[PDB]
Amino acid sequence: RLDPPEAEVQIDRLITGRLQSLQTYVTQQLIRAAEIRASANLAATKMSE
Amino acid sequence: FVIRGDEVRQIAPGQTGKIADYNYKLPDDFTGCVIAWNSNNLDSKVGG
Repeated sequence: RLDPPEAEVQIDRLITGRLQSLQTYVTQQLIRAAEIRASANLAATKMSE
Repeated sequence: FVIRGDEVRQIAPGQTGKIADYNYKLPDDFTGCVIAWNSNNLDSKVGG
């Protein structure tokens, strides 16, 4: 729909959006990973004790 | 080279134009300067 010299601008905006979403998703993810891992250690101790 | 003054703007990087389309095109990321001036007196013969 657009010639090269302006198409990257539209592409560039999309890159920012999708990349930002990944950070939000990934950043959100490992926080839960820490929580569950913290929960896992609690479970492991309960199993042991 | 010599070109009609109207197509002077065509040579702009990333800008289309008959000259740009198939004659000669700068890269979109050209670095440098475009220097031109009227050559009517020097390059306009009464006979063409």
